[PDB]
Amino acid sequence: GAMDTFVQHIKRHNIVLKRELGEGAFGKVFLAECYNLCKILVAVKTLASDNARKDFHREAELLTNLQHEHIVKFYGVCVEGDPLIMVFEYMKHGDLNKFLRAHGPDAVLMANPPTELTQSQMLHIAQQIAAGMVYLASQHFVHRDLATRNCLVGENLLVKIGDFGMSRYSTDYYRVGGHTMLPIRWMPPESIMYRKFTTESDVWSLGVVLWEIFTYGKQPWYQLSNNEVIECITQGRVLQRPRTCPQEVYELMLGCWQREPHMRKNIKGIHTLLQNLAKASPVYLDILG
Ligand SMILES: NC(=O)/N=c1\s[nH]c(S[C@@H]2CCCCc3ccccc32)c1C(N)=O
Repeated sequence: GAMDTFVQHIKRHNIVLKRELGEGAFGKVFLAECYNLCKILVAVKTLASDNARKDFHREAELLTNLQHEHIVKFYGVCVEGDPLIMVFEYMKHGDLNKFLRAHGPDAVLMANPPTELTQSQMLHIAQQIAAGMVYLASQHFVHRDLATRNCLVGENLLVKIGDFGMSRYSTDYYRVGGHTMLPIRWMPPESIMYRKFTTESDVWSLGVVLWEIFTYGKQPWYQLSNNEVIECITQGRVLQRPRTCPQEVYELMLGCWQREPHMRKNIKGIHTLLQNLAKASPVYLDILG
């Protein structure tokens, strides 16, 4: 919408912080009640400097414009006091990495047990992330940090992409050149070596996300140290085919993992394939935690 261009400002008295949400990796995030927005449950992210407030509104102006069925909904801001507030939709089931691990074979055994994530459910998660990435490419927006830890799960296995690497570093990040914290395990050779981030580097990251989904949230290249990870990526080595991954899906991953960016599969093509596989293997089983 044209109207989304403009940042929605919310009154402080219409926000009631209820409890903490996440650990968290995104700083202090709260579960809150939001009145006269249409009351609803929301997620609140907090931020206290002339330049930092300038970047806050810049970030708010970017987030307001990115609106899609598979992008975490940005509701607006509250700049009435300290700290500054960012309001997002509440995603009941939290981060996708935690969700994948909670529905893994180990979680089923070491458990009222949870249900093991099925191949049909994996494909359903995959097509939704691919849909959100198709939208970002259409808006000429480069995420730069696509990973399951940056995706959120809602009701009816609804999955949405978020964060976009804005602000925020765990073991999933490496200090590239001793200067910038970057997610090396999810990055192609050109992003590690030259810090070139494009729609094509996001395609590589989507391939790694597909590997994360099919391995129940395992860390990519888990057997390796950070230096070994960079060596494998730059040399042209690939992640192994997951046990539960069909050959068709692994070949899609290989298409994302082409060494040169111009050789990688197009985002529209990746989404169309995942959409067709998910439609042919639909979700119908009960999902327990
Ligand atoms: N259940 C549960 O843990 N939900 C949580 S945890 N963190 C959040 S917002 C977080 C940071 C703000 C940008 C949006 C965003 C986008 C992707 C990942 C995290 C975040 C929620 C929520 N939106 O529901």
